[PDB]
Amino acid sequence: TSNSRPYQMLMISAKSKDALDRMTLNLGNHLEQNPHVNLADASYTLQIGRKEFKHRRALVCSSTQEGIEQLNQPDGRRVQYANVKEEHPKIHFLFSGNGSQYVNMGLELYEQEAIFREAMDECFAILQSFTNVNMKEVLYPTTFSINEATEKLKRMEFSQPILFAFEYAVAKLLMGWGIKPEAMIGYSFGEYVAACLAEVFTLEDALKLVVKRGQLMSSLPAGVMLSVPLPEEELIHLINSFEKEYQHTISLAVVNGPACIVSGTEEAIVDFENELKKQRLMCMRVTIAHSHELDSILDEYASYVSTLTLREPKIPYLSNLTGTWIRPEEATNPVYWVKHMRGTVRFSDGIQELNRDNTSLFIEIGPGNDLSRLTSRLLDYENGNERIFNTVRSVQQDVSDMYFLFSHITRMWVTGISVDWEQFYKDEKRRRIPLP
Repeated sequence: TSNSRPYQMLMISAKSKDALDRMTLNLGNHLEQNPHVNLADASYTLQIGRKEFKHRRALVCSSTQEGIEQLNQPDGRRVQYANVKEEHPKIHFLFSGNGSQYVNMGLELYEQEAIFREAMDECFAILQSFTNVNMKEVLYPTTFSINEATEKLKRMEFSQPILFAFEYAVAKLLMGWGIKPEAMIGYSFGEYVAACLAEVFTLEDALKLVVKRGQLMSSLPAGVMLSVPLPEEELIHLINSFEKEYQHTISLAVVNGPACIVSGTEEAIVDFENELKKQRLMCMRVTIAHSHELDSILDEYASYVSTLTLREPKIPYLSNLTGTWIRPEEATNPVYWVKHMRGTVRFSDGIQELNRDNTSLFIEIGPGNDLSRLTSRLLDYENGNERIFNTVRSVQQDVSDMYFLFSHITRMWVTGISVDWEQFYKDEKRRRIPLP
């Protein structure tokens, strides 16, 4: 209980950069001079009940020696620094869509963080109760080999509710640390998690809904998705001509600003790729849908959604169908959910609405490097990175999950996002100690 987390964030703030840098160097020297100081107590002393000033520096370490090395170089790029100009920034959660999930994603958070673990275990209990499947064995295998869990995570009736649960739990972890969204937006499937957090549906009904969505989609052959670097109005013209010249349908699946994603069967997409080649246009497959291929399951989906309870949102969020704020009467209409399945995802429109306040800050919930890069570019071509913060590493990134999360929380905090340290320390026994 006096034990602490395996990573520690050190927070320092001051009324000028000069004072901040002197304090940073003083703290480094103090830790070098007393190398047995309790690092968790030092971290706690710098956070708990503390006034936060506008020049801020923060870093992550896992040992006193690592903290010393960083503090001795205050302007080193391992360390985060910013001068807060907006003290109460708008915080937006951005929910990742399907496609980047992997076995054991978030494992260190499941192991270490009570808030996260509790949210995940609630989801696993609800899923087991109505599906009779233990989905924890797939996400965090303790009897299956990773090989077998990976194969089972490829089935949509598993991957969709698992991603949903994971993103829900990440969001509850941040909210449980006092990081609350002023507004939200999902990329495609991510809208379902936004809606649950806005209390459009209960966690139980959301989990039933996404299991049903996954089950229905499992009956569909995989099609293909294709990125085309032209704006919406141009894709509309290309698709219209294509459908009249070939005997195939192409759906405009996603609008991402100056580029769009289209989708269809392999046959349709190969013909479309041929037409693009005739027009000497770039394209690239990006298959991971939102298309004509869903039409045969929509009636059944509509019927199911009609059985759930839908309520008006309590946190505002963007609609992927309309590209603007969801209306109360839209969220509560079962037909909205059916249309959302079939319809174009107006992602760039939603991001443009949020970016009307160009000091707003975005936290990506769930894994997805491509989505983070796209969003950054839509916020600001040179400097969008400074306003987006991630939560989960990509499958191939060999980095600790808690390290990755805390690296981004240190960035959030220096940029002006407050953390409820009382909740952060709710399961530890810490003491304030003397510091320079």
